[PDB]
Amino acid sequence: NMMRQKEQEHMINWVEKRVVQSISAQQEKETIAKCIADLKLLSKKAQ
Amino acid sequence: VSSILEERILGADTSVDLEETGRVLSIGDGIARVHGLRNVQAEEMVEFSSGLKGMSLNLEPDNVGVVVFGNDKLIKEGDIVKRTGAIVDVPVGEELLGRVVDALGNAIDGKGPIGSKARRRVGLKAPGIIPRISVREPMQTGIKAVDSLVPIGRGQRELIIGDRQTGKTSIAIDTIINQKRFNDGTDEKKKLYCIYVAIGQKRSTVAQLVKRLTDADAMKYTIVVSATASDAAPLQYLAPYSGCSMGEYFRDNGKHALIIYDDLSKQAVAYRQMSLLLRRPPGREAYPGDVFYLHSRLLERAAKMNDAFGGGSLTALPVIETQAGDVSAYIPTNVISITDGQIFLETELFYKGIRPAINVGLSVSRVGSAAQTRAMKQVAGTMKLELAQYREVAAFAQFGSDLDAATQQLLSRGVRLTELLKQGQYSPMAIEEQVAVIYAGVRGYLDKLEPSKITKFENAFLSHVISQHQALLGKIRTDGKISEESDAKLKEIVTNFLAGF
Amino acid sequence: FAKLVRPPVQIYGIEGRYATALYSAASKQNKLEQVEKELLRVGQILKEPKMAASLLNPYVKRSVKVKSLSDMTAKEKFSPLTSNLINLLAENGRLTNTPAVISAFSTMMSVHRGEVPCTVTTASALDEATLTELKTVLKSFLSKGQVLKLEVKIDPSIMGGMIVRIGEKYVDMSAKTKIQKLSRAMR
Amino acid sequence: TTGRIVAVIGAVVDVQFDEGLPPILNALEVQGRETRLVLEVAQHLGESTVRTIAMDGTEGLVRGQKVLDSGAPIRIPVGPETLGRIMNVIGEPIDERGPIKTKQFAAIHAEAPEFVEMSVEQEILVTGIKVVDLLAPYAKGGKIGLFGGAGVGKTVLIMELINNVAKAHGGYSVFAGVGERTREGNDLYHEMIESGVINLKDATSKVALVYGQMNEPPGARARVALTGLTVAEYFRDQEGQDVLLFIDNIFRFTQAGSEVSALLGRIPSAVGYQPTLATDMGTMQERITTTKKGSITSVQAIYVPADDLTDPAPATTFAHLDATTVLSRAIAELGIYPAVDPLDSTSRIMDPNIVGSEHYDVARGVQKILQDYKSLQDIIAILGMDELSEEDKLTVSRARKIQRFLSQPFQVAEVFTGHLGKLVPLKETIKGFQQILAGEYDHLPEQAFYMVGPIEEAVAKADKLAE
Amino acid sequence: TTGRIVAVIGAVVDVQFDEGLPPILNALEVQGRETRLVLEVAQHLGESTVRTIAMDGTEGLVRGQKVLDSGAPIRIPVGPETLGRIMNVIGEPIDERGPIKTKQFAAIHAEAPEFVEMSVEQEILVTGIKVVDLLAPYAKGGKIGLFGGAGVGKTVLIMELINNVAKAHGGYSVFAGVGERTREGNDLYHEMIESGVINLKDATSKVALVYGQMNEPPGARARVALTGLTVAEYFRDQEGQDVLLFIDNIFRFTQAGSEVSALLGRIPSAVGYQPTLATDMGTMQERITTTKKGSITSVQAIYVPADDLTDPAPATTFAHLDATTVLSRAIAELGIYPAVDPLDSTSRIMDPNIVGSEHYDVARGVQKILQDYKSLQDIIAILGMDELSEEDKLTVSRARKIQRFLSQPFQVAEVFTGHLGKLVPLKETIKGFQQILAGEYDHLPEQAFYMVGPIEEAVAKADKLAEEH
Amino acid sequence: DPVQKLFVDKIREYRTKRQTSG
Ligand SMILES: Nc1ncnc2c1ncn2[C@@H]1O[C@H](COP(=O)(O)OP(=O)(O)OP(=O)(O)O)[C@@H](O)[C@H]1O
Ligand SMILES: Nc1ncnc2c1ncn2[C@@H]1O[C@H](COP(=O)(O)OP(=O)(O)O)[C@@H](O)[C@H]1O
Ligand SMILES: Nc1ncnc2c1ncn2[C@@H]1O[C@H](COP(=O)(O)OP(=O)(O)O)[C@@H](O)[C@H]1O
Ligand SMILES: [Mg+2]
Ligand SMILES: [Mg+2]
Repeated sequence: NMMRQKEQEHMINWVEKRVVQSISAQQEKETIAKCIADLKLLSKKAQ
Repeated sequence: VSSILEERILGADTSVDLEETGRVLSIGDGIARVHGLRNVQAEEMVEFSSGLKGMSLNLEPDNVGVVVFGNDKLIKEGDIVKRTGAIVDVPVGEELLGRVVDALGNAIDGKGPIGSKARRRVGLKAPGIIPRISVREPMQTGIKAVDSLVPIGRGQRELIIGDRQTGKTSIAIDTIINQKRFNDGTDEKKKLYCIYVAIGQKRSTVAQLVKRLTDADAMKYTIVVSATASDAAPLQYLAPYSGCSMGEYFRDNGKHALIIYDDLSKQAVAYRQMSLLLRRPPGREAYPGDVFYLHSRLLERAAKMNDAFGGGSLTALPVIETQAGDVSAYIPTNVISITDGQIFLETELFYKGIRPAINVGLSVSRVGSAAQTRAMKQVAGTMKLELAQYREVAAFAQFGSDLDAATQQLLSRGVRLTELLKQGQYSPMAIEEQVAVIYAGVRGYLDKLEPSKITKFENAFLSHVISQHQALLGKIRTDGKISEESDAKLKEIVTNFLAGF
Repeated sequence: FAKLVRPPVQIYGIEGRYATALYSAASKQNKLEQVEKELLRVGQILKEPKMAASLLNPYVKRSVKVKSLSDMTAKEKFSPLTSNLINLLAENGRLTNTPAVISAFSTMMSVHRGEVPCTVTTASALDEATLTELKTVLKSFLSKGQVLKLEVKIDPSIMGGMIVRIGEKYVDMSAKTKIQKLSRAMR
Repeated sequence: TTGRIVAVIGAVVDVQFDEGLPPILNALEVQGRETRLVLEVAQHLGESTVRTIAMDGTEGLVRGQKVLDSGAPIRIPVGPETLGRIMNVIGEPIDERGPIKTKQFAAIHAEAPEFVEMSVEQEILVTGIKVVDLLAPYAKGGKIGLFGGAGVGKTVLIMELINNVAKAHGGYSVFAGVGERTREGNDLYHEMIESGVINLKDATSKVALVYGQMNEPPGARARVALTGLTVAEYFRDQEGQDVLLFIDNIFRFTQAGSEVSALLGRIPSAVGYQPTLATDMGTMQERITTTKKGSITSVQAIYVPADDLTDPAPATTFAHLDATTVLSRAIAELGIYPAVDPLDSTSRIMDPNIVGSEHYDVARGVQKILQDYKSLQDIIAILGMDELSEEDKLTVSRARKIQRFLSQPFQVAEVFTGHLGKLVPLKETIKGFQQILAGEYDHLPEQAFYMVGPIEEAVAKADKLAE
Repeated sequence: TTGRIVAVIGAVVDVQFDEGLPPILNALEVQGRETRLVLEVAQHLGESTVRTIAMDGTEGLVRGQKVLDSGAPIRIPVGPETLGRIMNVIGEPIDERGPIKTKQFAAIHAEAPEFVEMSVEQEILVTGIKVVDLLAPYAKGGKIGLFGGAGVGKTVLIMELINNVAKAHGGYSVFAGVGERTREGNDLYHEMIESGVINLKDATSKVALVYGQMNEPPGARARVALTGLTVAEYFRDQEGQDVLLFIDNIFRFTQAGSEVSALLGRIPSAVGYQPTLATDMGTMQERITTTKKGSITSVQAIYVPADDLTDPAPATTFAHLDATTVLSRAIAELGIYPAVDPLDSTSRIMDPNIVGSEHYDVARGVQKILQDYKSLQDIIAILGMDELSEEDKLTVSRARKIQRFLSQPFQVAEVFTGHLGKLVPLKETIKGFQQILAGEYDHLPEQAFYMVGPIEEAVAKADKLAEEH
Repeated sequence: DPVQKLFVDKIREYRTKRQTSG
């Protein structure tokens, strides 16, 4: 157990620290378009 | 292991929502003053940005006073508080049995997550006047003194009040352990699903407790809520209601429960802090004006539903600590005028050797004769009268001689009965063994036996009845009375045994 | 007391009471717009060094301050409502927080004409065509008549996506919160 | 008129009307709940806002809900159809038997009878209980006070007083359960249904229960005694008849008042009680009086906190009590039922100007003989019966006979003893005791009198058991 | 960042920020002070202000002084380089021996170990003190407490526990004096140098010291407890060691909180204590528990104002202890030092499963006899001893013998009584009390049992007393 | 199902770090 607990609790931190530096890429347009679509859906479902 | 964490990631809820929101104006001492939240219900769960919770307790005209469910080190003036729309609620069900949950029903046991399906509020109302039906069944606590002189029926609030370290939690834990024999048997009309709310204790104490319960294999039917000393004031003010809702689930599901708050004089202190910091007007001893409404709306959920609402039940054993027998303080009288009894514990009795240190003079139960089995009723009526006669002339005990043979008889009977009531720790006894012992005690089959030896006799007798005449005990138990045949058989066993010892 | 017309928004404190009084008194006589104009004017007129210096010293007899305010309000030729309000603030001694009043009153008039506050915090710099689509979609949240007053803000502290505030309604689709949410869920 | 909530601080709501405020004590209905939430104004804070005390749980209230002003203080149904029913403070039935169909309504906040109305002659209420009507006579429109704890026959005495008053004086009763445990509330309901004072079948009930439970917010445990007072004021005024009014308990009335006062922020008084303790008690104890239309007697249970008879609550109550009835446990072991103690039970009207010279001389003689016997009890216990002459043994025999004769068989208590209920009128009690004191029955065995009505039945019992 | 002081009321400084506010509990450095002045944030008053409690005197503070946000709570040195080094509330040496050269800093405001980490084992500890080892055995690695008013013997008893266990203990140790005399501060320092537990030449010291002695401002007495607690928490977690943590007093912590609560704008609770007494004590007394990572044996000397055990401070602290050893002044004025009250004292490991039938029944016999003696004292005061029964005088004589036998001459009390220190192994205490209760010494005088170690010394003293008769 | 950018980014990174074990 102890080894597995250590392994997973390190895996999580390692990968999240990789992600918090992977997001710095140039995918901005996709995110903005997705968020505007989310606005579409929220406005539609907000009334 | 990564093959396992990707279903951890998949099993999420990434969606967003259009939610309301206010911004903190102030924070400190554990009290946020959110500004905004124009549509926030009183007593509602809001969430701060950093991740904490809060319960928007004090809706003032311009700001809402929220109480953080944790260290506010993570909160700053400017943070965002997003409301959730939900009054405080907690999980329930039979998935909790055997777990340890915190005030909000989150497993603090490791040991996996809670798999409950149904949730339930914490601020429900008690059942009305029509749902209830009179208290009739007994709750065998397994303690000789409690179970014969100050009985406890199912559906009855029974304060356990006493000074520090007199054995209050010990009485509650003996009660919890005793229910094993019922919760292993067959009938579902005698199974008690104990609950134990631990307020203000330190996690070492709750850990030792759960260790006792696991050793006695008494967790398979116990829940153990815990708002321990380090958990912010709101999580101690709120644990008793979480416990009482986990118990109300059973009660209204045609089952029988039992909930032990320990202490309530620390929920009251936590609420006093919450109020004084919100700036609500104080009162006597600085408690707000709600410190009666607080408890009353709690200890009035302990009901005994009728047979049209299911037949369920929910006992309650609030533990109260009194500062040196000051039963007149604010909280002791607030909680003594709500409940149906009191099991007073005293430290003069605990060190004279009368353990459990119950003080039958002050302890009363307001159901009384009811909430006993006909067998224990027959025995305990005479025992109660004999002890009452003893107490009023125990003052002469230090003399004894130089007195009439009648009072000498009274003392020589009261002493034996007092020594019979002494009990061990975590050694509860089925009702029929209690009846056997107290029958051997109240019918005079010890008056000629020196007090110092009574305890020996007691234990010996039990071992000589448990392993020999289980048929007689079963006869007493299955029909809870002493038919003349059973009476004479008991007389013969007692007499012949005493003869050979 | 006399019935008074409540504002659309409620502001609280001293400025709240004074702004509510002025707004209700102006709604009667329908002088709201010119009242706001005069309020903006007194804004600056109370920031000149001599005025802002003599209206902080507490050793200038109160009547002296009231009379100086009256004289100044003759030269600026304010409406009776605004002159009376300046006076009122003067002799109650609460002119030290005049800027709080007018500011509140502005918030009381903005909502009156229906310009709901908004805000769009972005992961980083943003185009202006994107701002065009943003405005054209946020207008989908208003009621029938309201107007949008969007104050954009750049924020690299967040990771991605955006945070949109509209009045109170707060929608958070910043990748940062998604990351912490996922880590929470799978922990 | 519709105001809006603007604050919800605990159980104290604050509502902001605009068009026109409601005068203090008006009841407001909170719109948008499912359970009827009723607020009651308590102050005006200026700016068209009123601070209301809520009569039910205030979780789920939203700043801005609509609060609709009813117009008059909390109003309740007060017909004769409120008999045998249970109803909470605001007049809503909680017996699960349907609406309380009545044509009248009464506001619970009505001022006390004016000075001209008050009746100037102090009468005596014949309860039909020997000990009560002899040593501690109950006065019409007087605030009796019933001491003693549980296990000593207090509920039975309440039911017996209800029955006896309903038979003798033909007057109904009420029962305002200030802070009444839900369990004990249900038990009392079913006890009355058994004994027959309440009757679910024919509409011939003699009690109008009113319960402000122990869990209802404090603002709705202070205003429950007022609900009882209004239900009984209807019978006094609109039907001109005597009435009982049991307020169990009258310490929880002051407790509820104190909690409300603290919530409204008022400075606490002497011992933490509200600054208005005396007037709060007065404006409720002053409607319990005998006008010319009728009268409202009242038997109020009293808890004395920490046995402090100086405590401001039992010191403010005793300024109104016109009697006392100290139920005791020590007299229940002997089996003398009712357990009413004869030497503690006081009464302000036990004066020969009111009861009459015969009544007073008889009662004082009984008290003196019982005191002398209590004293001789000590000598007998210490030294022995030998130590006493016959000049004392005769008083001892008479005292034992009197202690026996005070016990009475109640009608409602038929389930226990089987004996028949005896409603011995006042004259018969006086004659019986005046004769037992005159030695006229010094030969009959004591058990001749034990649990009998008049003295003649005691004679008959002696004859029966002597053969 | 950098803010400004806007108000200085008593020992509470309100600082206004224009940049981002510092979170609660951060440390702020006031600029332009001869001696480092460190405030801690404790509120956010709104309007971009904060209110802070100062850890040093607020003399010379000028409205407008610039204040630098540190960034993280008060951080102090820790490691084996703080052994034998006295420290302030903010971990800066006060022994005039130069900086504390360490590698790891720790922040004093941490979290408690969670339920999944608690350790459920408990086994007796031998302090070599008759009364303590008999009626209130001390669990190893379990919170302990020494109640009792002023002048009963709390400090002497802690001196004894140090003297014995510290040296007889392998792992490190920490003494975190909170708000007690400074004279005792250097008395402890010198005594420990003499014993050698602290060495000023080599790195062989075993005890770290922390001092917030009562001349410091209240802001710096509510936190020195947390400094000592942080040092010991490091020696438990990171060093995987066994730690002894001595605190004295730990009522000055709640008192120093009470002193500043009112200025922070808080309604005052029951007896003038701050409204947040219970939780402020809980968030501290639950970083001291033993866990599965290491063991801390924590001995705390708890004052008791006016010997009132019902006061909110001790009344609350009673819930945070395993063994509570309530010293009494009624028993200290009979010359029975240590003053322990054999009846108020309690322990969690006083169950026969953890001490065995012999020890448990010896102790319960002792308690029964002492209580029966108290019951008789009510009678001896009217009659007089002569008119008693004949079986009673036996019980009174036995109770007096036991009561005298529970006293003991301490190694640090050689200067008070002039006696020689005594230790008593547990088995011998049990033997002696068994014999006394059984009556095997019923012939000896009572003054034979006063201030003696094992029972054999009692018989020798009885001889030497009868010789000079 | 395919819309989530950062969620499926976490998933891809976990697959990559999974392969890294071995
Ligand atoms: N029946 C008994 N026989 C012998 N000892 C007992 C018995 N009951 C309790 N004790 C002793 O009393 C001590 C205190 O017990 P317990 O914790 O139940 O009381 P408590 O009031 O809950 O304590 P606290 O108030 O500090 O939580 C225990 O150490 C236990 O050994
Ligand atoms: N007139 C009476 N005759 C015989 N027994 C009585 C009489 N009055 C009361 N008792 C006894 O006293 C008890 C009173 O119980 P109850 O009225 O239910 O509550 P309380 O004990 O509070 O009065 C009854 O159980 C009954 O046995
Ligand atoms: N074992 C002992 N023998 C003799 N005197 C003692 C002993 N322990 C304490 N004292 C007395 O107590 C005093 C020290 O009290 P101290 O413990 O410093 O007070 P506090 O417990 O309040 O800190 C000494 O002057 C001494 O007279
Ligand atoms: Mg306990
Ligand atoms: Mg000291």
